[PDB]
Amino acid sequence: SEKEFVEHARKAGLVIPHERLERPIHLACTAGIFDAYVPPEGDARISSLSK
Amino acid sequence: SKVTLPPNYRYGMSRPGSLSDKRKNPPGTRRRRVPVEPISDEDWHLFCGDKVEILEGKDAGKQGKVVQVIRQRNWVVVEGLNTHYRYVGKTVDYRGTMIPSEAPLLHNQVKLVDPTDRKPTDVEWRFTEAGERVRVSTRSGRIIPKPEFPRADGIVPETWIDGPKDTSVEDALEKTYVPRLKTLEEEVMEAMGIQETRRHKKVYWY
Amino acid sequence: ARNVLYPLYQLGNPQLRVFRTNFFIQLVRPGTAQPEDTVQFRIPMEMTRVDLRNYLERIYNVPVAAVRTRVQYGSNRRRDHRNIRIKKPDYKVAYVQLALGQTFTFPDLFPERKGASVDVDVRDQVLEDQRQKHSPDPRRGGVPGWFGL
Amino acid sequence: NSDHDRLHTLVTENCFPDMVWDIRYKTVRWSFVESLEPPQVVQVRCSSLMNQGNIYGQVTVRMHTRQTLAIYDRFGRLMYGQEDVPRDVLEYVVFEKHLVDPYGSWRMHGKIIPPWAPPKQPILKTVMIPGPQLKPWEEFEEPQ
Amino acid sequence: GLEEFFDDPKNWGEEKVKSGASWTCQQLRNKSNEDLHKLWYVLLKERNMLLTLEQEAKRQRLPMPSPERLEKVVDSMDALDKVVQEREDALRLLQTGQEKARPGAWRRDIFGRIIWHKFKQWPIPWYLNKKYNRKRFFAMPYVERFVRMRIEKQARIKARKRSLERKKEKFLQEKFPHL
Amino acid sequence: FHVRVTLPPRKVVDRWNEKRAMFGVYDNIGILGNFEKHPKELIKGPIWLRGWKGNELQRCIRKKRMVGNRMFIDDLHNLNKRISYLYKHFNRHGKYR
Amino acid sequence: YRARPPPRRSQEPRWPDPDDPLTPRWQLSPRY
Amino acid sequence: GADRMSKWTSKRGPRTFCKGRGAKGTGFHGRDGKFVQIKEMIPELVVPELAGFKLKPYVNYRAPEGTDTPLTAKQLFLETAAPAIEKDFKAGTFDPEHLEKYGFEPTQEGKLFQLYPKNFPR
RNA sequence: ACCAAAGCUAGCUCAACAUACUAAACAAAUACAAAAAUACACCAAAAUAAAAUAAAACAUUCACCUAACAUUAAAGUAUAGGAGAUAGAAAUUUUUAUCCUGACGCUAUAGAGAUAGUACCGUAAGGGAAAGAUGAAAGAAUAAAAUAAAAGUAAAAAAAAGCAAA
Ligand SMILES: [Mg+2]
Ligand SMILES: [Mg+2]
Ligand SMILES: [Mg+2]
Ligand SMILES: [Mg+2]
Ligand SMILES: [Mg+2]
Ligand SMILES: [Mg+2]
Ligand SMILES: [Mg+2]
Ligand SMILES: [Mg+2]
Ligand SMILES: [Mg+2]
Ligand SMILES: [Mg+2]
Ligand SMILES: [Mg+2]
Ligand SMILES: [Mg+2]
Ligand SMILES: [Mg+2]
Ligand SMILES: [Mg+2]
Ligand SMILES: [Mg+2]
Repeated sequence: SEKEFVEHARKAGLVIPHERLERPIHLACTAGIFDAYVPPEGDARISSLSK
Repeated sequence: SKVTLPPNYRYGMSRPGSLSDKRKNPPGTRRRRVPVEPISDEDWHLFCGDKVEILEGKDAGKQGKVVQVIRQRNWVVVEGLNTHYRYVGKTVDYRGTMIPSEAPLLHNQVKLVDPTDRKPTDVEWRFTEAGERVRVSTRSGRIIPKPEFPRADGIVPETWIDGPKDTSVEDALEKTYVPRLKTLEEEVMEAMGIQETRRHKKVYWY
Repeated sequence: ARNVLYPLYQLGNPQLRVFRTNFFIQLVRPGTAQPEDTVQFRIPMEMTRVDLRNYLERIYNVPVAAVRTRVQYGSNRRRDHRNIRIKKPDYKVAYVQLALGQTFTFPDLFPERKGASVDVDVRDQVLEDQRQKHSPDPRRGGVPGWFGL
Repeated sequence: NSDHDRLHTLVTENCFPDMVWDIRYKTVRWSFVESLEPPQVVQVRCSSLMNQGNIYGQVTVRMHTRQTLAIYDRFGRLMYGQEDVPRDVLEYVVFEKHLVDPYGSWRMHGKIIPPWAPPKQPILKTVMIPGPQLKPWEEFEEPQ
Repeated sequence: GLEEFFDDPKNWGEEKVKSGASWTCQQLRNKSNEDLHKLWYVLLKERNMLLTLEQEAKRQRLPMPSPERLEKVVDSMDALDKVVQEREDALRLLQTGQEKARPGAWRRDIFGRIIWHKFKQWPIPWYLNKKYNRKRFFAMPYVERFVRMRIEKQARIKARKRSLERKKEKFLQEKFPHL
Repeated sequence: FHVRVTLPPRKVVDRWNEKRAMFGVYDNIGILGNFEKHPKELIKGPIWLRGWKGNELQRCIRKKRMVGNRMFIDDLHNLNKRISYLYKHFNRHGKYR
Repeated sequence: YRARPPPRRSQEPRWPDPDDPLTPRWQLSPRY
Repeated sequence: GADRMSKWTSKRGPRTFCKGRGAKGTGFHGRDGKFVQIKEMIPELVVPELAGFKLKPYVNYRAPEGTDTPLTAKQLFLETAAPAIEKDFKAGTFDPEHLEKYGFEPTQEGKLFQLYPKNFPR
């Protein structure tokens, strides 16, 4: 007569086990783009001109 | 601290005392035993930090540094080589930061590479004449070093600065001992000049 | 000292001395209001009033006026997945009172750095800005915004 | 083709979530027809991480293009744009490569859109944007 | 003298408070008796402080600053203990030659188990002692049966532990036949 | 009555493994061997069962006579009870009399 | 494979330990 | 059905049941019924002056550990009695009857802290 | 489409051998009301096993039934027995080493009661459970993968008349 349900799933961000990582996360890439080239405002009208 | 694991247990690369683990395998979990090829600790030729070649998987013929070994399941981790992709940051509106992550390898799919010609080789434990135990290559006939590696603390002994409650190397290694036949009690009581006269009456033991 | 044998006392015996004491002590913040005279410790189960008074005065040089103690019963009620009971261990609490009119107060051990809290609010504002950046354009209607055209 | 394995060799970790995510339950048909102006290299940048001694070469290639894009909805009914229009695009495409890495892949890192960029072609379906949801005691306020 | 229960106020709100390694036994075998006696109190005060900080961390729902210290300190004290004990147990082996600091005997109790009975100190000799006299170290004859059962039970357990291990070897040999 | 949905790993038995290849080798040891050892000697088994046979009652009765004093209490008791049962049953019960 | 060595009956005289309690009392007799 | 498993404690019984938690008795009941404390049974902490000395609860990390040699009765015999014994046998003054000059103690009952019945707690 | 369904492991069984046979762990506390350092005593002991049952009842009798002597025969013979049921010898005979240990034993309602003598039930002696299943990795949960097959239901109430079908 006594039995209960299980499995209530949760996501808990907690900094302590995140620090205790024994093999720190290896990244192939960096998320941002350092310096963003900001192009000429007339770049549509200089495209029809080759040289 | 020593956490005692249940007799039947699976090893998920997650540190057995951690929330990732308690969440993966809760108090009452008993799963099917994964058959593991028994290896005596003296037959184990793979440590952390040594360059190795991968014989299997989608990434093969490559070479990488071993980060972590899991001995209970016979596993190696070659950083950023054996790979599958996983999101880390999460909230309801935001799935953040897809990160490449490493799937572990059996020790059959990874061979140790000797430094000189950068080929994969069969390592065999040998005793030399100096009382030393080193790994010797079967194919190339050379000895392979052992991978000196940092430690879990992230504390390098060479660069260090003593805080208030740290004792200096000088005072720690200093030998004050005069190996004489009195106990701690007699020594200290004599040194503090505490003077006691009376003696204990007879006691019966049983 | 605890867990150790003590020599039987008969009449006209030497004074009993403990050279390296076994005990250990927690200074804890009170759960209820207390007069400034009063400090409150958690001690090992086996430590007597007299013991703790001597302990404080000798090791720490604290002028003890009076000491009272009680034993707190830890709950046996919580159950295991096996339905076995778990016992939060019982412990001894010691109220001490300082002699020379000395007032104590339990110090705040976790004052927050305002620069780390401002960096936390700025990282929360930056995170909310990223989650507002990634959020879909209402007017696109669910067409993926990667493609130039 | 929706082949993700090759897509993990080509594009970077920052790009992949973006170009794959939204589109996974839909059908994409994308074709390359012309490149009007041959691809130009605008700039190059390096990020020096003193921790890892790791350097990432980042190359921005500006390119002008002729592309045909058609996105179909999961029921197979057209959603975004025609398959017959060779539409002209201008994209500023950032590339990245890890250097210290011995396997040294050249990858597609990101896509930058200019502030003056031409408004993208309109959607097919009609879309509604709701006003602020009001509790009972909260009165509405209209800005001008 | 109440502040020795707390770290220097310079440390209070800080996440990481760094610290040295715990004492090895070896470094302690070099120190004299007096210096060990002192080091015991230096270690005591610090262990107390650390425990205080521990509980106070639980109270505030916050993680404890650099928890590891508490481990280290303990080991040190523990290590220190192991050393001093050595010098006693060596010493008495010289003087008396008994391996055990407490007088004791091998006895057989009511239940027929062979027990190590530690002795106790009494003001009166053993035959004049009511309470001690009413313990029984010896077994009655019926107990002999139970003794047998014990053995057999034990034997079984060992017997089928052995058989298990044997089995585990065979399985593996057909799973990994690299021989 | 639900039947298993996945094909089991096909078990390959090689019949040329050592034990199967050498089977029944010394069985003729008496005849070809100028009789010295009877084939009984080849039989590896429980001490009371080597080169002998019988119905369950006889079997039990024999086990008790040979190893009955090396037995564990529980097992000896069980054996006695089994014997008594089998005795009563064989002797006093059945169709055929 | 090659078969085990054939089981043979040793024709040497066989004397059991008179001092070993695990030895049967029929093999200790004069008759034996 | 009461409670079998939970341990027996003074909190559980009647008024008449008082069972200590294992602290040690400091005295006896006197004449008036009032309790008398014996100053000798109350442990006296022996605490050294820590102020003028240099040692700390932790050790520098680059400071070396050492080869681990557990002290044995033998090594202790060699560091103490062996130099003196060799010195007085080489001089022919060695007396197998009285070894007491070297630090050997024939019997334990004279001295304050005895080793075998173990008179002291710590 | 729900409820569900499928794994093969945990371990077990029976023998062999074997040294020899009360495991492990003991700092303190444990025979005050076990786990409570400390005061003049007492302490200890044995007597045939019985009956259910068989004899178609039951009265003498009724193998085995917590006492080492095995094996092949003598032999179910001599004997003993309300001379009924049944019980039942001996003299005298036979027995060649050690290695080749495992399995036409079980696979989660099986095999141990056993994930455990735990939960729970009894004042107590005592009784005594049930329960596991993803993958190389879940440090791959906008998660990926092969049954969708029991009864029970839903998708879909019923329409004169009758062992419900033929
Ligand atoms: Mg009180
Ligand atoms: Mg009960
Ligand atoms: Mg009470
Ligand atoms: Mg009450
Ligand atoms: Mg008083
Ligand atoms: Mg009858
Ligand atoms: Mg009948
Ligand atoms: Mg009748
Ligand atoms: Mg009878
Ligand atoms: Mg007659
Ligand atoms: Mg009759
Ligand atoms: Mg079962
Ligand atoms: Mg069962
Ligand atoms: Mg159905
Ligand atoms: Mg009809």
